[PDB]
Amino acid sequence: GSSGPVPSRARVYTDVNTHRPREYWDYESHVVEWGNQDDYQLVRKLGRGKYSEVFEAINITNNEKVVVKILKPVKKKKIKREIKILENLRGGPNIITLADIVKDPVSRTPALVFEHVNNTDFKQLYQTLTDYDIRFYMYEILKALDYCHSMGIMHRDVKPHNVMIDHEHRKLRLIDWGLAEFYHPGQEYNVRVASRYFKGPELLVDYQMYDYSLDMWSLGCMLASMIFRKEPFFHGHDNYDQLVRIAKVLGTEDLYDYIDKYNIELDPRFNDILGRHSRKRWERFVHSENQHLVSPEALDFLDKLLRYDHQSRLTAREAMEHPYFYTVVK
Amino acid sequence: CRLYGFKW
Ligand SMILES: Nc1ncnc2c1ncn2[C@@H]1O[C@H](COP(=O)(O)OP(=O)(O)O)[C@@H](O)[C@H]1O
Ligand SMILES: [Mg+2]
Ligand SMILES: [Mg+2]
Repeated sequence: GSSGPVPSRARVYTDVNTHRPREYWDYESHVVEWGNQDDYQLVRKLGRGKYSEVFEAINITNNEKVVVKILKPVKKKKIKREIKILENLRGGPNIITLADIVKDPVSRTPALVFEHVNNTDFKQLYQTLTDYDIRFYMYEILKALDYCHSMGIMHRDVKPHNVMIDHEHRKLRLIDWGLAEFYHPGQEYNVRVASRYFKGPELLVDYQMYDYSLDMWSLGCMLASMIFRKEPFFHGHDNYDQLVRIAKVLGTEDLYDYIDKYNIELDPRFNDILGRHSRKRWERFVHSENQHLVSPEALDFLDKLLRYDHQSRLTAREAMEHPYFYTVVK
Repeated sequence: CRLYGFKW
C-alpha cells in the first residue's frame, strides 16, 4: 500500500534461484552426514568471534594442515545455511573449500573443517601492497563475488577479516559464509548483517529488499581503506553515526534522493545528527603517503561502487570490466 | 588435553 517501501529487484542474476531445484536454496531441508571429529587435532588458535573459535589443525588421517571453525551456539537453521552455501559454491573461483563437518559427541558443538590459507593480517599486509597488488587482489575478490552472485548467493559480510590472502602465492579466498543468504526477488532480508564499517546505506536506513549489490558497497569500503591507507574508511561509532560518516563524504543530496526514490522512512533519530552535507571530492583523501596507490581509474571505480542507490552500483562483473583492471594480467 | 572434543 501507499506506506510500503517501494520494491526493488537485483539488476542481475535476478531469477537464478527460482529456476533451480528447491533443494539448492532450501537449506532448512539439508541433512548433514557427520565426519569423524577424531580425524582433527588442534595445533594453534587463528581467530575467535561471537559465532566461532578458529584453529589450525592436522588431519591425522593424511597429515594435512586444515582449519577448524568451532561454531558458538546459534539456531541449527543458521548452521545448515552456512554448510549448504559452502557446498553449493565449492570449487568456484576463490571460494574457500569446505572439507568436512564434525561435532563434539559430549557438548554437541558442530565444527566446519576448511582448506587452510596462510593469511597475513590485513593490518600488516595492506600497507605493503603496490598499486598493481591492490588491483590484482580486488580482481580476485570480484571473481568470487561474480561467482557467488551468479550462484544466487549474497555474501553480506565482505570485509578484510573475511578475505584470506596467501601473499607468497598471490592466492585469495573469500571465507565466512555464515551470514550469506539466497537471493529471492521480492524477499525482505534482515538489515542487521555485515559489519558496521562495511554496512551499505540500505542496511543503515532499514531498507529490507536488498540484493547482491550490498556486497559491492562493502567492497568499495575495502577499496577506499586500501588506496587511501585509512582503515576503516567510514569509522562510525554506531549504525546511526555510520550513515553520518558516509554522508559527510558522499553528501546528503544523493542520500535524500535515495530515501525519496524508495519511500524509505528515515528513523527520526537521524533528524538531529545528519543535516545537510556537501559531496566531497575523492581528492581530499589523497596525500604524499598514499598518492602512489591513487589514479583517475581508481577514483572512478570507487565512485561507481560507493553509490547510495544499490541499483546504481557496479555489479561484480561490471566492475571486472572497469579500466582500473586493464593492467591486471589475466 | 581436549577443546570442544578435539585433541591438542
Ligand atoms: N580457511 C582459513 N584459513 C585461515 N584462517 C582462517 C580460515 N577460516 C577462517 N580463518 C580465520 O578465522 C577467522 C574467523 O573465521 P570466520 O569464518 O570469519 O568466522 P566468523 O563467522 O566467526 O567471523 C577469520 O577472520 C580468519 O582470521
Ligand atoms: Mg568472519
Ligand atoms: Mg561470519
